[PDB]
Amino acid sequence: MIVILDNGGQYVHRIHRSLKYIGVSSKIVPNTTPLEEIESNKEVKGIILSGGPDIEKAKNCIDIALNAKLPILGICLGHQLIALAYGGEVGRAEAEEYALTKVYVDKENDLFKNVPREFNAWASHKDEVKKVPEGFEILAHSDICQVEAMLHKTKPIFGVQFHPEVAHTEYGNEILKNFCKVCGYKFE
Repeated sequence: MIVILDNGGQYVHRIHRSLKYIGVSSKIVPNTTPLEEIESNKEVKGIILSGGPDIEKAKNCIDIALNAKLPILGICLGHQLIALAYGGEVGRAEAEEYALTKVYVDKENDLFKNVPREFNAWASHKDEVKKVPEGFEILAHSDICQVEAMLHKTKPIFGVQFHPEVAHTEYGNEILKNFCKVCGYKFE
């Protein structure tokens, strides 16, 4: 099962529905749910930090990102919070607007397996990762965003700037399935 921290964004239920659609159970929990409380249930195979408006009211995500012994996928805000947690930088970039963005996949990684090196993702660029944390690498970029995706090189932690959980993201379910694979799910 995948635990979804609700950071307040409006696509949180889409994450549940997208996971379920590929046959993965998930549970939406307040973003103030302690790490120890999430990890107390061995059914929890991984954590998704959802999108949301305010990085200050998602502070608890920083502890989870740093100290969880489970795989983590941060989505938009979640991606930014992982960056902060590991000493990266984030800031305002473009202007708030959801647009189909052409995303280029820069290297072979588990997150983008069976995803074309070029695909259209549903994204806002209100904010972005400005400096990638020490020990992380860039997985993907667009013409307006240098860090559309990243991973921790030595921990199973992933960030995506865009929303794979909306139907408008090409291969968005494949990207969720790939995360679930790292969490020990198989899709044969």
